[PDB]
Amino acid sequence: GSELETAMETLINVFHAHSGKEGDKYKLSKKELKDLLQTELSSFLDVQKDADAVDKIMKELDENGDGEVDFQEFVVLVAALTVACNNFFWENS
Amino acid sequence: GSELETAMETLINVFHAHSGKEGDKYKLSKKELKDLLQTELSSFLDVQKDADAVDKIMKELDENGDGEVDFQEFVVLVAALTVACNNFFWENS
Amino acid sequence: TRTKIDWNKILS
Amino acid sequence: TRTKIDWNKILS
Ligand SMILES: [Ca+2]
Ligand SMILES: [Ca+2]
Ligand SMILES: [Ca+2]
Ligand SMILES: [Ca+2]
Repeated sequence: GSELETAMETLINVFHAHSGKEGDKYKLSKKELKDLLQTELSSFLDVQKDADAVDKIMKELDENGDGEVDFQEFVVLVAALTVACNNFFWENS
Repeated sequence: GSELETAMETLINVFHAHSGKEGDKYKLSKKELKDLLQTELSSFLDVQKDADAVDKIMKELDENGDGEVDFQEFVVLVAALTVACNNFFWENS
Repeated sequence: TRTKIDWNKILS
Repeated sequence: TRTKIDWNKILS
């Protein structure tokens, strides 16, 4: 796989792991999103250090207001925080 | 790196390769976006098979109307097409 | 159109 | 008291 292709297949399979066992086969749930993001980005992303922080994200992703998160919602989330990291990385150069 | 972390650092470094040589140090250009996406996703994403297709994407990313693409624009793009792949993958099961 | 892919257009 | 990490809120 190419560097970019490498990253595409990764988000798609890891999401399948939590989403197809502790929840709906093709849909995520309030507890599945928290587990997927925290397990590998526990110390990074703001989740466990701020249980409230996970809630702010669901609101932003609860666009349908379904109380669940679709792969179209989750992928939008990881994509938007990493970009914020590059901008705040140049603040201290 | 964790599966998810693996993918975060990948988009950030590959983007630096094209963006910091053939264009602005921290900003992408109409020709740099086409080169970055096509080189590794030439046969996948619709770019070279449809030069017009690259133009439709820039319009969607030219939100600032700057004629360039920021890492906040590019990351949004790769994130939104892959999700479309998972939905169209279940159409034929 | 088969000779070409308009999937990205799916985004637009 | 203060929040050591509230960056994810940056998105919200
Ligand atoms: Ca589920
Ligand atoms: Ca939701
Ligand atoms: Ca550039
Ligand atoms: Ca733009």
